[PDB]
Amino acid sequence: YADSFVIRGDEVRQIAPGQTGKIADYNYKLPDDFTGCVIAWNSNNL
Amino acid sequence: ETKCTLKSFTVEKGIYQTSNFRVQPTESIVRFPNITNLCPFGEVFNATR
Amino acid sequence: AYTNSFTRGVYYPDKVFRSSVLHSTQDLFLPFFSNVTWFHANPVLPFNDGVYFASTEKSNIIRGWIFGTTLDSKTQSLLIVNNATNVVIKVCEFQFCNDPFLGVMESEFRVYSSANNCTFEYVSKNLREFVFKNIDGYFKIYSKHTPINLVRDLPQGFSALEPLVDLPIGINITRFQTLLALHRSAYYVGYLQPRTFLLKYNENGTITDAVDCALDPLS
Amino acid sequence: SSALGKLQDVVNQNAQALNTLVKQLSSNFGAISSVLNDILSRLDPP
Amino acid sequence: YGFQPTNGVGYQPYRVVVLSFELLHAPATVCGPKKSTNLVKNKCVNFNFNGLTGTGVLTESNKKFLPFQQFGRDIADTTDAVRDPQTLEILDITPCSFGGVSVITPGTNTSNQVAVLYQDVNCTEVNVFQTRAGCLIGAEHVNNSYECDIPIGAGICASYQTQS
Ligand SMILES: *[C@@H]1O[C@H](CO)[C@@H](O[C@@H]2O[C@H](CO)[C@@H](O)[C@H](O)[C@H]2NC(C)=O)[C@H](O)[C@H]1NC(C)=O
Ligand SMILES: *[C@@H]1O[C@H](CO)[C@@H](O[C@@H]2O[C@H](CO)[C@@H](O)[C@H](O)[C@H]2NC(C)=O)[C@H](O)[C@H]1NC(C)=O
Ligand SMILES: *[C@@H]1O[C@H](CO)[C@@H](O)[C@H](O)[C@H]1NC(C)=O
Ligand SMILES: *[C@@H]1O[C@H](CO)[C@@H](O)[C@H](O)[C@H]1NC(C)=O
Ligand SMILES: *[C@@H]1O[C@H](CO)[C@@H](O)[C@H](O)[C@H]1NC(C)=O
Ligand SMILES: *[C@@H]1O[C@H](CO)[C@@H](O)[C@H](O)[C@H]1NC(C)=O
Ligand SMILES: *[C@@H]1O[C@H](CO)[C@@H](O)[C@H](O)[C@H]1NC(C)=O
Ligand SMILES: *[C@@H]1O[C@H](CO)[C@@H](O)[C@H](O)[C@H]1NC(C)=O
Ligand SMILES: *[C@@H]1O[C@H](CO)[C@@H](O)[C@H](O)[C@H]1NC(C)=O
Ligand SMILES: *[C@@H]1O[C@H](CO)[C@@H](O)[C@H](O)[C@H]1NC(C)=O
Repeated sequence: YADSFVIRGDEVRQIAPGQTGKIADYNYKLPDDFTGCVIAWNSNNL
Repeated sequence: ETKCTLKSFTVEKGIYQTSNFRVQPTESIVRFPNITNLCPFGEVFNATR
Repeated sequence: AYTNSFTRGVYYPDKVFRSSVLHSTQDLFLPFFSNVTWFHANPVLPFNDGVYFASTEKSNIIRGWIFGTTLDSKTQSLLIVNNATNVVIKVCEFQFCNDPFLGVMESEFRVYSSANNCTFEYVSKNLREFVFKNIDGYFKIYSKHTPINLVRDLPQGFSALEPLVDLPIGINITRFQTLLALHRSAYYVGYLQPRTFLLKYNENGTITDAVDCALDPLS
Repeated sequence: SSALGKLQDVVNQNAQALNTLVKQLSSNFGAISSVLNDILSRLDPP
Repeated sequence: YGFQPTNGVGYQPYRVVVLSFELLHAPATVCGPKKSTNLVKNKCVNFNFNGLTGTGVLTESNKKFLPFQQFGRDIADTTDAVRDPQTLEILDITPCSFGGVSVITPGTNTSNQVAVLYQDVNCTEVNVFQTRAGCLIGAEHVNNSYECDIPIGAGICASYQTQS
């Protein structure tokens, strides 16, 4: 499963297994039993 | 349940502990000190001058 | 002068009821058979870890204590007073007389000369024991009033002290004093250390006896 | 009527062991408290 | 300000109150209220008295605390009484019934009938026969005495006769 989107530069630590935050508590969640990789790269030039 | 806990389709005569049992809480209650000093903001928000 | 407590300064260390049992605690107590100062009638004492404080009379010469680190302005302190009316707890920044007292006309209170920035108020022979302690911004006070059949000497016996007050102040304390009613028309000071005791509980739930477990090999 | 120590000792040993078993339900073993309703009230599931 | 009643809005007087919450370094202070509920007795409930949290059945008692004492506990340090902070009455706490379940089988090679024992439970909380070992359901209590066949306990045994 490739989940692809764009976020604010701050809550890149909000995509992680097990956490609390306004991005993680309302718009996207990962289980604490996560197994996979998370890749993030900057974008204001696109 | 006996057949499950004994892991067998045959059981022999006897008495067998199979599970536990317990009564569940019907509801919930809360107790706390009475009400006396709830702050009378009707002096600062209710002044004559 | 100095005197010897015998079994004195035991307080209920929690709110828990207990029927006929023997319960073991670790806390700050006044060790058995201790060396308690004697005062007659007074000066600035230390605090350093809680205080036992008894007193004896039929009149009322002991009229409360004053606490704190500097007993003046520039830092906060407590003040506990009793005129012939009733108790007056108070927490401001004060300016305390170096020899503060109250008279007995019956006009009095040369205690302080300043009451600034008050952060807490409150208004409303004999042997009168008190235990004062100060933990996590709370200033706890235990007390007991037993009747002696003497006038002003420290007796012998067992009597557990019941909690009175609780004040969420935050105040720092390093020193304390006393207040007396002058003449115009006896008290002791122990200190508390971390000990381990064995308290015997009655069937009504009162402490009737105790054992200090660091006195001797038998204990 | 005025000696049964061998019978008293086996009663005492069993009671002393059953009490030690219950008195262990109030040790932390290196945790924040001894109550599960206190770790389930000031900590998130992870 | 010379305030006058025929002034356009934005020149009429407004009263202002500025609340400023501060947190020095004390032990605590003012906080908001907290809803609650009533009290019920003789049922397994989840209680909460001031922070004392547990579950069980609450009855009225014959203890007498000391005016400053707020709850009781026994040897092994379990809470077995409490004071409720509005009536000023002390209440006994009793754990809510529990136990084991055993099934009595005459052997599956003989029948499919079973009886069930609920260990040290009164019969009301679950033909039906009360022993000292618990409550027994599915077995008839005869009056004759045989040799023991399946031990139930406290002097009682069970057996497959005649068919039941
Ligand atoms: C100041 O006092 C007045 C009067 O006691 C309060 O006015 C009440 O407001 C409620 C809700 O708006 C109304 O239902 C009542 O009818 C009002 N009182 C009267 C007598 O009619 C007012 O709430 C108080 N102010 C504050 C901030 O508590
Ligand atoms: C708590 O408040 C209630 C009232 O809000 C008090 O209830 C009264 O209790 C007395 C018994 O002393 C009864 O005679 C009254 O009929 C009760 N009145 C009501 C309205 O319930 C109760 O006593 C208070 N308790 C404490 C400790 O403050
Ligand atoms: C208390 O300590 C002082 C310190 O010098 C000593 O002189 C006195 O004898 C002691 N009193 C007792 C009762 O041990
Ligand atoms: C007793 O002392 C307190 C201390 O401020 C004072 O408020 C009170 O008025 C005094 N009593 C009388 C009768 O004045
Ligand atoms: C305490 O009192 C002094 C002098 O009256 C004053 O300068 C200071 O502001 C007061 N403290 C606070 C927190 O206002
Ligand atoms: C009490 O005094 C000590 C001095 O070592 C200080 O560090 C501490 O902060 C003071 N207490 C409070 C509550 O500030
Ligand atoms: C208190 O204890 C005494 C003796 O232990 C007992 O006789 C009495 O019934 C108890 N209860 C009271 C006095 O209410
Ligand atoms: C069990 O069942 C088998 C098959 O019916 C039978 O041969 C055997 O005798 C039975 N065992 C008994 C009755 O003890
Ligand atoms: C079981 O409950 C009944 C109903 O109250 C009661 O009368 C009885 O004493 C309890 N115990 C036994 C062994 O029956
Ligand atoms: C068993 O015998 C007793 C004799 O005391 C009698 O009361 C009871 O009813 C009998 N029960 C049955 C099931 O026969």
